Amino acid sequence: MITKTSKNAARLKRHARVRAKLSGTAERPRLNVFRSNKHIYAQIIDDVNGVTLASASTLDKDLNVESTGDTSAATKVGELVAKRAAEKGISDVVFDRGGYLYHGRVKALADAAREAGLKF
Amino acid sequence: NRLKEKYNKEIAPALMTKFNYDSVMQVPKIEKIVINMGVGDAVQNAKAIDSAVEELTFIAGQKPVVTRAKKSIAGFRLREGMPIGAKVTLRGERMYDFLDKLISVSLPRVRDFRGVSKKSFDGRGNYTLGIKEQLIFPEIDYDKVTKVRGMDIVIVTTANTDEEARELLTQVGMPF
Amino acid sequence: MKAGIHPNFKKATVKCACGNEFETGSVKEEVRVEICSECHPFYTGRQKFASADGRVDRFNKKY
Amino acid sequence: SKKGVGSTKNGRDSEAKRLGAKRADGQFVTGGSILYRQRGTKIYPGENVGRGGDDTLFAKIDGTVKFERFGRDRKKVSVYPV
Amino acid sequence: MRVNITLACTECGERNYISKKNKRNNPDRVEFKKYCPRDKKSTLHRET
Amino acid sequence: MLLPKRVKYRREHRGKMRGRAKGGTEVHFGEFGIQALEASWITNRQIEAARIAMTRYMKRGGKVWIKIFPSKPYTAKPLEVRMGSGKGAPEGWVAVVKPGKVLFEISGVSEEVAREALRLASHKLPIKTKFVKRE
RNA sequence: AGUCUUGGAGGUAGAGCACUGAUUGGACUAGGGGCCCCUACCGGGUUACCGAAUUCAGUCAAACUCCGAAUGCCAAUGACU
RNA sequence: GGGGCGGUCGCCUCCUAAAAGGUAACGGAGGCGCCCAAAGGUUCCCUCAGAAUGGUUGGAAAUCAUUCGCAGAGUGUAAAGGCACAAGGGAGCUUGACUGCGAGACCUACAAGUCGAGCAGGGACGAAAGUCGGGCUUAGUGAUCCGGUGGUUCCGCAUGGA
RNA sequence: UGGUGGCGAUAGCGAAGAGGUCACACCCGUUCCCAUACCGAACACGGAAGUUAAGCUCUUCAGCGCCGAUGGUAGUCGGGGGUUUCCCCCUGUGAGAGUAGGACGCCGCCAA
RNA sequence: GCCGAGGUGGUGGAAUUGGUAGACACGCUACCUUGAGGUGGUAGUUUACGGGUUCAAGUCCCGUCCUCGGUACCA
Repeated sequence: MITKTSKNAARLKRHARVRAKLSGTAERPRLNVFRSNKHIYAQIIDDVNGVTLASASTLDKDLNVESTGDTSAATKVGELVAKRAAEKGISDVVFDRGGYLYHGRVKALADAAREAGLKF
Repeated sequence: NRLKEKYNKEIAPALMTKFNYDSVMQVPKIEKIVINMGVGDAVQNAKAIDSAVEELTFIAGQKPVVTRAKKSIAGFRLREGMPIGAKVTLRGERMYDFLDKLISVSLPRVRDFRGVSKKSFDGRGNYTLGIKEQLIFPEIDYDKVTKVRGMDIVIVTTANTDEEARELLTQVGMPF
Repeated sequence: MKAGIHPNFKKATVKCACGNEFETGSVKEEVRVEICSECHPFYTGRQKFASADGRVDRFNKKY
Repeated sequence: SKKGVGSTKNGRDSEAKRLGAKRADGQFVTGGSILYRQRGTKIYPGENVGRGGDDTLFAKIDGTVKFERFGRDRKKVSVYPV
Repeated sequence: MRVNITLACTECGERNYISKKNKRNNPDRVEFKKYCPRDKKSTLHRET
Repeated sequence: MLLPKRVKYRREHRGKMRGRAKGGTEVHFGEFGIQALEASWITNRQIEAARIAMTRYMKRGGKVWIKIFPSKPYTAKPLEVRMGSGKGAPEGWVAVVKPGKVLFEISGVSEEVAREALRLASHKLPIKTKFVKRE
């Protein structure tokens, strides 16, 4: 037969482990990360209102990159996250690595947001 | 290398037009090969674990895990732990290399060899070879053999029903 | 793959005493074989030696 | 007649420990005050309620107390302010 | 058997701590770094 | 000697006999049955004697169908012993019979033989009982 | 303090078998005997002689609960008294 | 349920116990006078028992894959309560099995017992958020007096010491 | 379409269908970061040869699961009566089981 | 039924977890010696049971069966 569960099913489980201990409160919004094969995506979510405040994706035809899935694409979308988080002034944020490691594209996002000025 | 190309070129059109699949991805592929060892003298022979930590590293260079018993059994004088049996899982290039070792080189050396059983499929599409002599493919070296402890090979396809795993493993080269 | 744990793998030029060669990847760089598949007589249909030998006694009346 | 058999073997018993609700719903409740003595988690901590080392539910802030429910079949203490 | 253990400091020599250990599962003299309130820092302690 | 093979707790409370029976109030396994109009404890020996009287009068029973089983044990201290010092040792097994409970049934046998068979069963029971047809 | 309204905690009486124990019968059912046949206890041939586990249908429980009262209890909220 | 005998004397869990809490009897059952330097902390991972099949010696049942299995397993240990977002399993790194405390609560005749956000000092893990003042909660223990040991800007029978 | 949340599976399971240029995925490899008590399965690092078969969505439907009345009953607060190990009556209350039925998604936010 | 005690080879019986079909004294078997016996000399046969704990079990632990005795109905 042999069947395997998806990346997405275990990813949502491994994310739901993460979700028990950090949420999108007032003045610490939750900075979420989704990791597609061809792009990467990052939202800044209030969990009290259920509303994402700012957003940035590599699915942006403005300010594009070539590889779109590289760690440099993740660094550019992390500085775009922080740039939209600077235009609407939250200034302090809590990083949700969403069921992943803190290793590659996620760590590139996080390091880019820490450099650009989001205080995790 | 050679069995992958054999599989793709000869098998995938032939099996695809033999079982009339609605997509290229429904064609079964051998996903993994699990080599059970099943040495239960670890209790009674404290050194014996190194046997098939010695041997199965030579059988396939992926080192097997010294696996532990998950439940205490009083009739076997055994508590949880006291590790029992080795285990290789296999996917990559060495696995088509391993079936190349089994089909073309090893299975002649079974000293009482006949048609290995048709009735060794579980009802889902997976197969096991039950081996009684641990020296079949020429690396095993009678010189370096004292304990005769055989082997269980678990060839695991992606087949959804059973007889198309039958028609896979006949075409790869397993005789029956 | 873990380094320092597994033994090596080179392209085994598996031979046979019938001369048939085959290519795998093993621990041994080269493997000498005494009986391959194409050498083994069961794969080659009804064999010469053992099928000519395995005739049961034809009730030896002859004399 | 008095024929002797003894040995009850079952005299003893432990001291009653007072598990259960110590405060009610809609009760004004200061900080640090025990809301629910239990064993296990018969009732979970919700908002502004912490679970202790002996898994008692205590209030972290001042405010009223609500015993809501955790959805399927499961309860919850939560303390809200005014 | 299980023994009561004092864990005297090395920077101060002061005792400051007690926990228990085996004489069989821990036959050697055990050492940890704990907080010495005379030294006001983390300090390696020592069974005495 | 109907006996449960194993019981968790060999010494139980005596319980209370109130309300009707939960179930078995109607005959559905047999054709003709016997209900209890009152409540009691029926021991092993009453089911023995009643069932033996049933079997001896029917002389070839279709089915006999005993619905009550002696699950509850009753204990008793030995003779001439003072009160206290523990609960007494268990002596017997009892089926609790609430009112309106079909005790025995009969199948495959005509109505008059079933009447007289359940009558010989009924005179071994402490209860007032009545005959019950299938409805 | 009482009562009305309102919110809660708690799982008994009842009921039910969804756990845990008990347990009635039918259907099948690996298997254990016994009649034996020869016979390397090997292969069997039978029985209305017992049957582990499956299923349907029924029972029962202070230390059984998928459920769950009336009350009592803790409150707040106003209302009177 | 006279006294003696037997049995018991302290602590924990269930039932009695009557849907808050409590509640007795020489009522029904059981446990305790510990264990663990990881069986603690944190971080990152991940899921159990059985059954049906395929499998030497492997047996009814070790280990293996393979489907079905939101729960029987597991939870150091009685029993209850609880747990698959793990409290159950792994591995790394570790010593918070910290010091001074502690608003406020539960419990209770007292003596005691339990919970405690938070603060400061110093750390552990973590990128951070954070979590950590032992273990999954409740047992695993006893007052004072008198002595021992260690340390202390304490006293020291006129003064300096003792 | 994709991500993310709240709502008690009325969300589920199971059965039969449909969709891919974008989008999520299946896939193709490990040269470095990382990893696997075994292993590129996973986790990571990359890519785009093909793949709608699977996840994923999107339809139906009541086979298991779930929610679920009204009535009637058991029980019971209070009052009363009797031959009182129990039973009956009255005022109020009122299950559980069984049902008629509801249901194979509602509601937000963001990006295309 | 309750309490207390022991259940080994044909026999009586020691053995603080560490090698016992038996280690110790008798029987028993095969041989030798003697005319043939006896004595004498040589060699030889799983711990009441079932299930654990343990690297190791007669022993430590949980249950079943038997026998001695005390403690009862009755004669």
